[PDB]
Amino acid sequence: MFENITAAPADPILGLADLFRADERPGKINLGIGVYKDETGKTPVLTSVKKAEQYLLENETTKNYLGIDGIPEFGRCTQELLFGKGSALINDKRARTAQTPGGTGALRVAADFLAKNTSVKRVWVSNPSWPNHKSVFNSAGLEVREYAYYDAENHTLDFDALINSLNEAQAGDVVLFHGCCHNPTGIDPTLEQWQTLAQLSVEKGWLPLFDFAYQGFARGLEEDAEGLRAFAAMHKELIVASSYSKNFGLYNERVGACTLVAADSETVDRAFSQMKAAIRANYSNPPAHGASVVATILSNDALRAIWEQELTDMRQRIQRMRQLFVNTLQEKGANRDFSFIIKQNGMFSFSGLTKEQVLRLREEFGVYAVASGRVNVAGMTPDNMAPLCEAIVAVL
Amino acid sequence: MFENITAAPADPILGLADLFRADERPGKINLGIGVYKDETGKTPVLTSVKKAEQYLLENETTKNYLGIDGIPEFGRCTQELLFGKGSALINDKRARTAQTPGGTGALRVAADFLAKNTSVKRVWVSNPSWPNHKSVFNSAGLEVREYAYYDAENHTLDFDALINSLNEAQAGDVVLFHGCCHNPTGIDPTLEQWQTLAQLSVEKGWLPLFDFAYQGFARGLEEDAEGLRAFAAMHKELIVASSYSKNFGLYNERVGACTLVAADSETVDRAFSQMKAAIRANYSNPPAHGASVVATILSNDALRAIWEQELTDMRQRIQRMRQLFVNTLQEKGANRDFSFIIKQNGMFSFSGLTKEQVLRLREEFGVYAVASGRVNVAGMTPDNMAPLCEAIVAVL
Ligand SMILES: Cc1ncc(COP(=O)(O)O)c(CNc2csc(C(=O)O)c2)c1O
Ligand SMILES: Cc1ncc(COP(=O)(O)O)c(CNc2csc(C(=O)O)c2)c1O
Repeated sequence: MFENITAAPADPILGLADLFRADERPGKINLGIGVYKDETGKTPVLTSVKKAEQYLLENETTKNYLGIDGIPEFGRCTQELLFGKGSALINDKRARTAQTPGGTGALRVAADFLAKNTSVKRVWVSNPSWPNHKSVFNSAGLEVREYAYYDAENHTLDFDALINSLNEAQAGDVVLFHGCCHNPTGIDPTLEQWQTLAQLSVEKGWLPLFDFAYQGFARGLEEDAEGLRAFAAMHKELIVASSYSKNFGLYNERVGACTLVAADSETVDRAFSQMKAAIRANYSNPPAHGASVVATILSNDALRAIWEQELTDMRQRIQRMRQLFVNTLQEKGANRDFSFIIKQNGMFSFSGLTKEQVLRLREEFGVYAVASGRVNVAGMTPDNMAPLCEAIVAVL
Repeated sequence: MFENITAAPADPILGLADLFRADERPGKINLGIGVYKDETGKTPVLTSVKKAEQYLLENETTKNYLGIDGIPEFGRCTQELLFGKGSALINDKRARTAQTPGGTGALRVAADFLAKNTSVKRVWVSNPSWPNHKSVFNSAGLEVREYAYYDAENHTLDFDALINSLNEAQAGDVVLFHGCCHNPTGIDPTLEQWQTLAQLSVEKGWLPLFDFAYQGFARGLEEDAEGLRAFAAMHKELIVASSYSKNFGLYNERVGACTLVAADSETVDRAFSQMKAAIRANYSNPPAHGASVVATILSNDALRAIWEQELTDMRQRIQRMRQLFVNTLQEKGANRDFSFIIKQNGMFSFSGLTKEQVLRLREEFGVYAVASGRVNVAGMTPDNMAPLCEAIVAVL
């Protein structure tokens, strides 16, 4: 049965990772990492999370299965984060949330739900996007089409090209939007651009699918949800796949949410019954530990305040690195405009380097980024900035 | 998009659960539960698990993502449990294990892997089985066909009927076997019957899929793997979906494994690359907490000994309840042979009651089982046995 199976395309993440590992050189630098790192180059467990985990160890009396949609408090806190306390969406009971194994799990549950229960055949994704989007939707039998996004000349959102591309989208197609901190570009629509897109989506009959993996990493929790909320104000229906992997530092505990919104409570409950069926046939019910940590923190004033500050600290360190990168490149004699880096949001940006410059950086200088030239600004520290920038200047 | 969606068939588990909840009566009894309960009617966190969780709280320094296939130690310990220390399968590097979100996750990963990478179109499942098997395989686009299993007259394995049914299975079909503690019947093949099935499967070209959710609950860890090991001795290829939900009491942490076996290391590695692709497009990588608890326990002599005894205690309490049930039914004047209950393995048995007797038990006596008459023997206690049995006698 297995003798003729073709190997999966080689894992570029493992990577990357393996080549970085094997590199004998000082002072090698990894900007290809997917996770947040602090100023010491570590990805520690958040203090709020450790406190929550201690509480759970002390207080949990069973590991009995959660419901298919997971911890109710988790769902409520999630909806509040997404839509705002006192949202009409929430008051009108138009939203249902399933706790899922990560944002990826939320995307797959959405995909399976759509493939099995609706006429959706096609999902529109930005060019570029997170490479796993295509894999996830294709796995559910959905076609993926790309829309223009990145102005490679100006390092900005090519809004005209985006709108032009999306004209080929038919009524009943899904359009995927990154809520904030677009991956890989860090380029997000302005609020006005979100409002234009929201209006257009209603007119064209698109089903919006928001992917929210970085809430809090651009400007702040509420500010980062403005785009979603602009859509939510205009649409009867949408889906949000969110993740707590980066903003709680809970990567390996697999904590995310799939939130379904419909015109009213009867309709969302009916649709959600099929989303739960989709979950039941996949992993049955979701993993408690990470989601319980999130619910414990979000629902406690003390823990929530500690967590919010920890998230603020991450957001701010990333901003400081964006600034330090631009200043240091100028001071190492780059003699080119990198100001776009200051304006971009979240851990990721395109450096504007070509695939060959990126390969050169890896081979000659032991500086590691992904082929598109995307770099994780959180892999940067005050200590590694000067060598990093000297290497980049050298390949310009 | 959502206005015309048909509701999923009503959840019979929630159930059941809700009706039991709402019942005003003493002394209501729930034999429809899916989990183990102790003599006090609780499903506590195992002491070995609490000790492991304390260790992890103390020692974990990151929540950085696991690899797609999860914790390496977990995979190694899993393979040892399944195949035995010093298994040729292990020595020859013929097996690869992905840590998954529960046994259900392992079954879905197997299903997706098979649907996408092989000519498999059909999975053979016992009549009866766990109702979610059909849902999981159908979700991946695989047809499910049933084979005869339960001799409703004799409360035994209808081996002749089983073999006859499975003659309709074509070469290249998957045949699902419950490793031990068949759900719902508690009726398992004898070792000789397993050996006959292993020979037949080779001859007919079936791909065996073992579902192992109850290792340790029949006779013991090694004894319960005899069937699997008989197949493993005969086959180049097989898949095992295992779960640690019941034997570690880790239900809600979603801890299982999908183990792929092929003729040699080159072939299994190549095939496993596509199993990892299947995982990546589903939930990306698996939840650490539960699997880390399992790996911590299994790989430490002290914790493993505590856990093994806890599992033994569960196994033995279930056996004592099977015995007490049969004795108490006789002493309440049932006047019918229930000896089959003593011989059956694990938490579940068919009582031999009809769907209407089961409904009567619920409505008139507040005793709750599933419609097929399956009962969870672990819902039985010395304290509730007499009323339970008086109710059953009353509906005979
Ligand atoms: C756009 C987008 N969508 C979904 C996800 C899924 O988050 P989790 O599955 O980790 O919760 C993520 C985060 N997962 C991720 C891990 S490394 C990475 C990267 O681009 O380097 C991304 C994301 O960036
Ligand atoms: C035959 C079989 N296959 C797979 C599973 C999956 O185990 P987890 O997904 O819970 O790890 C299980 C256990 N899941 C389960 C929860 S309640 C239940 C029942 O029949 O009542 C079964 C099983 O009995």
